[PDB]
Amino acid sequence: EVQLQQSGPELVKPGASMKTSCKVSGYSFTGYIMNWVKQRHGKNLEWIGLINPNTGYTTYNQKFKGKATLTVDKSSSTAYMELLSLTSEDSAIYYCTRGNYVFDYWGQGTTLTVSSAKTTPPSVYPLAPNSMVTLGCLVKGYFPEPVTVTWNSGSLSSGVHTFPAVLQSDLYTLSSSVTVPSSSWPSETVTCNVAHPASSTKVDKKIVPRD
Amino acid sequence: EVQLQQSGPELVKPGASMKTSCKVSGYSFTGYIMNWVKQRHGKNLEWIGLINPNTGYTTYNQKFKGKATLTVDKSSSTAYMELLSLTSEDSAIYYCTRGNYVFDYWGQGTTLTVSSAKTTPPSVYPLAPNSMVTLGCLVKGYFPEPVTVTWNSGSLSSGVHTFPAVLQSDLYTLSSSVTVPSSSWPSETVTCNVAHPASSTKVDKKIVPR
Amino acid sequence: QIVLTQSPAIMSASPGEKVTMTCSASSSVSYMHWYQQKSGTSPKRWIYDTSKLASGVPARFSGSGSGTSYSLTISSMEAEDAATYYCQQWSNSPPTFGAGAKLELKRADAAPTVSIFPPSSEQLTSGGASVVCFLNNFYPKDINVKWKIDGSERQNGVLNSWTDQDSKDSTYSMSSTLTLTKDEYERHNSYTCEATHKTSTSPIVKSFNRN
Amino acid sequence: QIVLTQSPAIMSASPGEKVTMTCSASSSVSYMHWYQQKSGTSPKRWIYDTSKLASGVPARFSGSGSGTSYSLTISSMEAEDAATYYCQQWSNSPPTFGAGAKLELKRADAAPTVSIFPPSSEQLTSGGASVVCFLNNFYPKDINVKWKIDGSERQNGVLNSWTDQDSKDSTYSMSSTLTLTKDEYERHNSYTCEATHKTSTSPIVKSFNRN
Amino acid sequence: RSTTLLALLALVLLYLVSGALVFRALEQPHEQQAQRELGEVREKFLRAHPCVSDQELGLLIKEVADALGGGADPETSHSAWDLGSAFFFSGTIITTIGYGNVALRTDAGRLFCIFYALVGIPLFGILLAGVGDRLGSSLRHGIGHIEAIFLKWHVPPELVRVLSAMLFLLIGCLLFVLTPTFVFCYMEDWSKLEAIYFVIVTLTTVGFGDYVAGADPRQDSPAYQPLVWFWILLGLAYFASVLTTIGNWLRVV
Amino acid sequence: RSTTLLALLALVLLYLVSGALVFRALEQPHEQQAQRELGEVREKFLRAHPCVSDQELGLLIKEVADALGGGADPETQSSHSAWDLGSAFFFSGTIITTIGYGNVALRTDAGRLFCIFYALVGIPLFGILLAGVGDRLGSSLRHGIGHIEAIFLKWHVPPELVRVLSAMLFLLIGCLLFVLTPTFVFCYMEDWSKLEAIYFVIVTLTTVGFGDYVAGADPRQDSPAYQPLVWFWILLGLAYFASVLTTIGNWLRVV
Ligand SMILES: [Ca+2]
Ligand SMILES: [Ca+2]
Ligand SMILES: [Ca+2]
Ligand SMILES: [Tl+]
Ligand SMILES: [Tl+]
Ligand SMILES: [Tl+]
Ligand SMILES: [Tl+]
Ligand SMILES: [Tl+]
Ligand SMILES: [Tl+]
Ligand SMILES: [Tl+]
Ligand SMILES: [Tl+]
Repeated sequence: EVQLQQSGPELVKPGASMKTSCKVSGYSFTGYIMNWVKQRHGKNLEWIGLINPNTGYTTYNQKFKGKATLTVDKSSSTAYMELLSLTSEDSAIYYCTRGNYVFDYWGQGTTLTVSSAKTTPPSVYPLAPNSMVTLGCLVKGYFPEPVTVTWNSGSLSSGVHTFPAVLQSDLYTLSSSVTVPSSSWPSETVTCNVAHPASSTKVDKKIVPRD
Repeated sequence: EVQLQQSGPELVKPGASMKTSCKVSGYSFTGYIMNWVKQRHGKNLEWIGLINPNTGYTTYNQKFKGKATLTVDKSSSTAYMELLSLTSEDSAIYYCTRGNYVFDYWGQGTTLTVSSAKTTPPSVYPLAPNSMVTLGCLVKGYFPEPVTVTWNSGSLSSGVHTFPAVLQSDLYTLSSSVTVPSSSWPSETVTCNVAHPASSTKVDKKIVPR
Repeated sequence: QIVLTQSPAIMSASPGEKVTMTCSASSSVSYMHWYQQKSGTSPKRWIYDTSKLASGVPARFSGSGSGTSYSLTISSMEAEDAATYYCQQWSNSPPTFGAGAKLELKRADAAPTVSIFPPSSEQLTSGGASVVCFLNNFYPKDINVKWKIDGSERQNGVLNSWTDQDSKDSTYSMSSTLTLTKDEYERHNSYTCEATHKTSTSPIVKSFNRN
Repeated sequence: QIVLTQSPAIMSASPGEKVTMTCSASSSVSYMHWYQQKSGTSPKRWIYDTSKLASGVPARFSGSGSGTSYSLTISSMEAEDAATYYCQQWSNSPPTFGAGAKLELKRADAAPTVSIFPPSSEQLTSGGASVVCFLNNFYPKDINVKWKIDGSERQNGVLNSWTDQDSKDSTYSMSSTLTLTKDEYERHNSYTCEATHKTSTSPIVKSFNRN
Repeated sequence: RSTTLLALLALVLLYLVSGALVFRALEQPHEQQAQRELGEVREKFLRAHPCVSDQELGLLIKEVADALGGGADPETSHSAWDLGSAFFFSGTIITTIGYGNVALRTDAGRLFCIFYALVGIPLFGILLAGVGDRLGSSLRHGIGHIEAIFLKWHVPPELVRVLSAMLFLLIGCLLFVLTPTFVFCYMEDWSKLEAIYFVIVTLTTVGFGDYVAGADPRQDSPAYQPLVWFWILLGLAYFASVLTTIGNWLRVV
Repeated sequence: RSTTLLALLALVLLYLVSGALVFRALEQPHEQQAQRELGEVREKFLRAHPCVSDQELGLLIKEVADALGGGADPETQSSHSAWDLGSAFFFSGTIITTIGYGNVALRTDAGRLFCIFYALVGIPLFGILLAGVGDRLGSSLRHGIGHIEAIFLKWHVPPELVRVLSAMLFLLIGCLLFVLTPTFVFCYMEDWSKLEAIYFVIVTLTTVGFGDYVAGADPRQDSPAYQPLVWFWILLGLAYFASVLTTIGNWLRVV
């Protein structure tokens, strides 16, 4: 069972640099070429460069010549990538993957977020207004990802969509919808529960019918 | 800790062929070249050939072109050597060793014996004749190697030489010496204990004065 | 340097249908490889050297091509095949990738369920005013939303968010969020969210009056 | 088929002495390697690429050379250094080896302790008659044995066996075995084993009469 | 006439344009075969040896090229500047054949080569004229006996002169074109067509260098390497005579 | 004269042995070094790539050599054409002139077959044109000399020496126009050294045509006149040189 285990997500300021790792097991680290690949939110895959763990030899994509330094530690069969002078365009998922002609095994990826923003808890606003009825929670102005949205502490889980967050002036916003039978609301309380682990924030908002 | 573990000694008839193996551990089998080397009783080392476990590629010493076939089993990271139409000239120690320029790790070797002889237990004869005295055991007409010789069930371990076996008309002979203070013998008993595992033979001989 | 084009970038198939996606190279290569990626996880070698199947891959997949034109084919679509497929080449360094082809499950068309929500009072007190619209559980994905304030259309201060295809009903959903200052908001009265979808010639329109 | 000559094939050193053994190549070679072998076990890489020491090897070992002439040196002999050393080359396929250089410990000369043994009665009853002589714990290794029956020399049905240098006293020993038929044996009376060693100008001689 | 030579210029020009059209049509579709093969070799190697990057293999191939460019040969006795091969090389100069399968690498080599040729070629031309006359004599003299037969058969003396020329070249052709081509076929493992190509490229002194026979000696057949030198000498003479006389026919025309 | 023929044979044979000694002394050391360097490259690669046997690397190198030998370029992986109309024209010229640079080889059996007949017919045809141009060029040169020869005769230098001085001027200008001028041209145009350029010129005009150096195979954009002027040059040079080569032959027969 070949396996490339990458280190956890990282969050850094613009200008700073960052180092991330990929520990291999299930085969001989020094026998195969290691590459790194960038994927910026769900688009094309970009080869960054390769290192030959046995020889130390590196080549880079011209795009990344200045940016990225590949190294390895043979003894711990670990590969490293350092990224320098980070800007916002560097925010992406980065993979280590193995191969010298096809990429036959990949790490699980690691997410880099580059941002000036400071840890900020979200404002949570209720969205209140046929047999079915739809309610929502607006969750705005938080950093960083992620937030978790549940409804009635998770006991209301069918009929729910939470939309992907988007960036607005360095902060995230999303909303969540839940659809319920109108016999249920407002006869029954509906509350969305928002957690933001980074800021140790836990907020519950009751949806109340507009006056 | 890289390791090459070879299979055990092999005994075959002239004309027959023989296959022997070398399992690797501590590194990736397919990442390195495997070689085999012959050494005939304690003399020059002869490279037989190599195989690239990853590609299947083989080349051989011209001397061994007809004689030897190298193969590998990738899944069990094991290397094989087959030797064909064996003659007594093939009796030797054979090593697998790793490398593409220097041979950096070697198996412990495997001994090939090519012979018509049948498993035979040894005859064991005592050797009886100052401050010190020397006694012996003559152990002759056995096959195959090895035998082991101890004295007074191991209580006598200093002053002991067992000489290498030699071939006498297709069977082995050796003797063992032990030197003891003459006050000790024959005041005290001395017996040699000979074992021949191949024939399940275990024999004790008392050394008695002429 | 070698450029790979996968077109179209999106496609859809019913189960049982035959699927073919192509990868055209800016100049000839000797072999093409393909990866499968599903949201949340790393790419997997799927086909390599043009037509060799990776270990896990079922026989309904095949690959072919040569020179400057290569293809990946599914003899008979299955549900678990919904994913994004990427081609890549390494007959010239540096290796390069297609921009990927997203393959979704087809289903019967469904109209959006549409709901509009006025700004919460809580938000207003902080001086902001976000008007939200949910367009839920429709198919196919092509949809258009338009905002109108007192009948007059507004496109600025609007942010949109789409879900991935739902893994059980195969529908899509989206939110649209018009964000104004409290000032702008209080100047007008009627706010309308207007949705155009394949399923009707006539827009679906939800409105509300500030009073 | 590059030929490597190690000469001399045998040498001896006292502890503390500096030891140098050479390997000349039939045509030029870029690197030489060396193996250490102790009787009973496989060769060990000792020095490689001319002057690099393998992991286990103590600093008193060194290697040098170039072109057609290479050498292995021990700054100061130790006891555990007694072994056979082989040079080998792989600047041309096929790789080849020197015929090895056997390095024994020097020590003070010692005369053989000599014992002769008449055939056991047990052996005689089976019809065979082996007369055995032990020459024990002498140095150096050069030794000569002669058998005499009734004062006249016999050199048929004699078999000899030498030990390796003893690990603790650095001496050597050998057996000499005159094997006759009971018939031949019973025809004569006096049997003598005669040993010539450089320690004395006059042979050492053990005899016995069948009587 | 100056007018006529201007006409002759135009003819040749057309002979060149015509040649160009044909070689282009015949060879352009294989311009890139060798690249393609090199690339196949790289890609095959990468697939067999996962410890090697494309980029590392690239450098290997550059470094190998530089060394071959300096006269190295792939090993698995091949010295192009040992006494025997240097002799041969000098021959390629004074004959003006100039195979060039081995290039001079030193500025001194080039400088010396200039003077060596200026003095060597005319010197050789003289020896060649000499051998041409002496060989033509031997040939024409032998033909004399068959000429005697034709004259008895009352064939006109003028045609007898013509038949003898046909024989003259045809017999030479057998000995210097056909015989060698059959020889080289077996010795060089060239095809019939490759061998004739070589022979003719050589005896015209074009000396492309894509095919070369006599540069090194062959163990198990000693007479080969000199016989070829001997052959080139005779062949060149046989060929020169043809050209001088066909030149001879042409200029009067 | 059988005696003379054998003397001549022995002489040449010595001229060759003498040549051999010199080229060996001058070139072999460079060659032996290159052979060394190739082997160093192999051994370095083996030490870096344990997944490769010496013997396997050997095959790679043989295969790479064969491809480079066929005109593969180490630098790239795959625009300009060696057999474009202009270069094919040039190639044909290399045949009928018997120069035969050969820096581009025929790959097709049809190519070879056609080339045989193309040459058999082409070379004698060209030889004729060359003789013609040789006569015409010498004529024009001789007419030109006459006017300056008139000046020498007035200055009362003997007619025997004036003829000699004119030869000096005759070749010196020819040399100037066909040897010196081109070498200076090629120096600047091809980025060759002075010595490389002269080497090329002379290798070319002797029709040796090694092929290590080649000038006119493709046109240069931003200097159109270059490529044809070179062709024109080869024609004239070859004619001028033919006149010379026979005559250094005459001097050689005299001694
Ligand atoms: Ca077996
Ligand atoms: Ca060479
Ligand atoms: Ca040679
Ligand atoms: Tl052939
Ligand atoms: Tl020529
Ligand atoms: Tl030529
Ligand atoms: Tl040439
Ligand atoms: Tl050439
Ligand atoms: Tl060439
Ligand atoms: Tl220059
Ligand atoms: Tl000529």
